[PDB]
Amino acid sequence: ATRFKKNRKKRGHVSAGHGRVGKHRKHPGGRGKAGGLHHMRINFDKYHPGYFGKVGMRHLNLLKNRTYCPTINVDKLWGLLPEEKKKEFSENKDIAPVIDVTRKGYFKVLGNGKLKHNQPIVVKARYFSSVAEKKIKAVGGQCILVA
Amino acid sequence: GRKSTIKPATGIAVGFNSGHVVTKRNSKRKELIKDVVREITGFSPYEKRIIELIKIGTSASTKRSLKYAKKKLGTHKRGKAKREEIQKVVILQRR
Amino acid sequence: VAHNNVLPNVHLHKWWQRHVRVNFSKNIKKKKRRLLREKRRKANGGTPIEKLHPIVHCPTQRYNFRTRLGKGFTFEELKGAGLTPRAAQTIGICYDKRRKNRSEESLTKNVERLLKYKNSLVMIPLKKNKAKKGIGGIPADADKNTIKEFRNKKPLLSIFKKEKNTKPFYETIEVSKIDKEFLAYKTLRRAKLAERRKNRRQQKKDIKFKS
Amino acid sequence: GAYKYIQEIWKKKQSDAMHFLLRVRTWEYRQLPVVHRVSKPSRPDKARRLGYKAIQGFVIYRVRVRRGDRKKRVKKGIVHGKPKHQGVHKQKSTRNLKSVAEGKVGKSICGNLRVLNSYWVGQDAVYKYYEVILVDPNHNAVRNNPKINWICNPVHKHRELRGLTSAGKKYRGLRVKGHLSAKSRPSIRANWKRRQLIKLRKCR
Amino acid sequence: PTKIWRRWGRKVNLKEKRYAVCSSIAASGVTSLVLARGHRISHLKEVPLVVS
RNA sequence: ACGGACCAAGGAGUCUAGCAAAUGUGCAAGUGUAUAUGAUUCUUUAAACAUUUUACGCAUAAUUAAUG
RNA sequence: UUUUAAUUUAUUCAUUGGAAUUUUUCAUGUCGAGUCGUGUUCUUUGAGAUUGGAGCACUAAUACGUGUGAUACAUUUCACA
RNA sequence: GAUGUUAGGAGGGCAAAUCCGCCGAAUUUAAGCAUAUAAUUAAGCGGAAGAAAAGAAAAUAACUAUGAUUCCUUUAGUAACGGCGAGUGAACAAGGACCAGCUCAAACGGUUAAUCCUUCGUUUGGUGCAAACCUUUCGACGGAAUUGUCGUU
Repeated sequence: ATRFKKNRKKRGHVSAGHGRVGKHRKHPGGRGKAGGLHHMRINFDKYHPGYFGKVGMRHLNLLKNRTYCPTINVDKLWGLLPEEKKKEFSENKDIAPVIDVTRKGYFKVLGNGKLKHNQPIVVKARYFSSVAEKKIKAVGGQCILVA
Repeated sequence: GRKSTIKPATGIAVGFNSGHVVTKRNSKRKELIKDVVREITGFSPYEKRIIELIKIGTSASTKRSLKYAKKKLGTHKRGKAKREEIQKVVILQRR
Repeated sequence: VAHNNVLPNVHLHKWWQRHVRVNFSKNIKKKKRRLLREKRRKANGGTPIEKLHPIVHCPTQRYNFRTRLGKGFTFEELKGAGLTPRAAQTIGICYDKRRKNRSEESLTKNVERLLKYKNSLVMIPLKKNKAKKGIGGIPADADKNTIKEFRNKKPLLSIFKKEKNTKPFYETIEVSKIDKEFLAYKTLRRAKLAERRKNRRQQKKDIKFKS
Repeated sequence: GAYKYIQEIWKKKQSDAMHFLLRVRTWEYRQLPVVHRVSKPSRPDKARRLGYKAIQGFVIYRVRVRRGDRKKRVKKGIVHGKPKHQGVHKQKSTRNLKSVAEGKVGKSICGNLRVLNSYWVGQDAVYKYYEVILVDPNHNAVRNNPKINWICNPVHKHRELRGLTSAGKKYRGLRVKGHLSAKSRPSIRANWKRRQLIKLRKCR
Repeated sequence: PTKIWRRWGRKVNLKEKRYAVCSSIAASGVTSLVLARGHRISHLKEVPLVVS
């Protein structure tokens, strides 16, 4: 789309929109992130506050596979399984769904949200938040620890 | 963390012996060559030095022998092994 | 730099035009590979060009639950199928000497997959109506009639693919059998707290058993 | 079983017998020319433990190599350049002296033969000595051998100059696998090219 | 200088491509659009004509 | 004050990477089918078409040097 | 024209050697040395009380060993080669 | 050891886009500049193939574990390196292409080198018009080899 470019509409305007006094020189402020702490310091401090310096210790080789764990919050367990099965677990008070969250692909169960009152539900996960446990037990369910 | 060879893993994801709960499952020539080669070669000069340091037979002497073997051989375990085997030969020749 | 932008990060400070390359030939290469493997399976005369691979569990905690095709069956599972590695590598069985069967489940499941492949095999005689009983666990050669009637049948390639796992992430239990006394968070915290000292105990157990 | 005893004796190098033997042999090698053919391997056990065999086309050459590092090739110690590059004395060559030794004989002196390996033999203050095993790829005794004849086909010309001998594999970082090498594996330059080469797809 | 690494092709969303194909079929299904496209179909009995 | 003797033709904000904003479009707690495979597609076609009911990116949760 | 699949047919007599697995006993064998390694110097690396290489000095153990497990140590488990 | 216009052979040079070793800058960036960057690049020297090189774990992981090498997608502009400035920057797992494993040394074989080469002969059949070519195992001779060839694993 080179015919939509703004330069085309400055075709006979001498300065090409880049100014008559200041001109368009090449790197008049330095290259890349050159002037940080010196003459681009205001830009750096105004838009990237904590840029300079270092904090914390070093993790030499990380291996993110070790600590990878996705989280599902407590208000999505009932939405994990289909609607007619929600209905069928709802009207019947003698059965509860057992959801292996790990199989859907989450490792930890977090506690944000609201479970349905007096609706037991059993959840299997590798990790649980304490509030997630409290809510699951409060609705009459149980948290099963799995690996 | 450490596992256990028996007593299968608990289904817990964190801690000792964790994980899924699958069901686990489980001299006549060398020393002869050593003797002949020892008879024809002997001991290297630093071996002799360590031997005499051991023969001195004091706590300071054996500490010095460990230091000297460690310096001569590099690393600590190599020096410790050398001093220990030299002690063995010193006893075996002292009998 | 100016205005509110992410700080530039471009790693183009070297001579990059020399290293730029663009894959104008992706689909051409796809067609060529497909033609080559089609010609291979046409040349080898009805014998499938795929080789049987075991199914193994992916490493690390991230891919613990998933299985995939591994490289080669092990000696133990080949023996359980009654098949020496030397003879198995001549009937499209992959074998590697590095894997070890750390669990009875893996052993049994790979053995039964091997047996399924074995009984699905129909051997072609080495010498044109000189059928023999085989060797090293290789099945006995089929006869002329069964070869004739089976060569025109569609060759199943399902056993070559990684097996699809059932999806029972939904279960139903009676409300009566829910353990209301369990404390998963407490058990997690306690296990993490106690891990160090139980490593101690196992260390000492190993020391004691060493003698 | 004689080779085992020879190996264990040569494992000492500081015993009286071995010290005297090395001293006299290195004295002989000092007077002998820089690179010269020898009738038989001076260390039969080590030679045969390397690729050496006792059939017709196999040859052993003894070669001296000067010790120390070679100093920078700049005319006097001038170096017109940044201070990071002014150094001329402590420049350590990437090729080892063993590789240099096998090159000294395989480059042009015996260009018909192919370098197989080389071993130790002796040292002194100013020279390191080596013996290089060479194979004639035009002798039928090696051509017809089902083994060893892999060296006959022309993809193994001047292995010592391509860094394909054991010394070359050592100084190329190919003697260590895993995370301790990582980059060297397909060759260092090839790996660098792969790592920093950018791939663009036609349809983005 | 023109370089071979220009963005020659484009990536089109599969859903958008399917939407476009469906819409093209629908448009082919009405007489006025087929007529306005340029075809001389004044003697066709119906625009979504189908033959045995 | 500098350039311009004259005429013709050529002659200069582009290409790629990466980010954002804006707007249009599709789908939406999902979205993109990557590499690759299949398939009576093989002038065009190096494009189009497709993907046996947890690949990967981004998003869906933040915070802390960090055990978490 | 090239090759390369399926298809067609092989039958009698003979001894010569070899191979795989399975029964019953021995003996736990071998396993790459101026090499590994360590120190130091230079270089190289994302590799950081040193990633690899090289020079010099020192210079090993023998499978119960020795090498990795990305922070230098000592005592020691474990895993993997 | 020498020496041989002894017999039979090999190397040398050209060519380089891809490939393998060595050697090796500075321009440039840091708005100066010296570490850093440019770059393990350009230039220089040497060496191969239709591919080369790598390659059959002294590997990774820490899991329910994987299993030679290479390459693609990704991990990831991440862990990390850095006047911690400018800048630089991997690996494991995962999805795919392809898929192949092996032999020396060492062990064992001495009522017997059971090995190998050179030269000179013999036939076993075949496609060629021819020129030539493919198969062939019985030797004999001269040597090499026990300072170790071959067989077994």
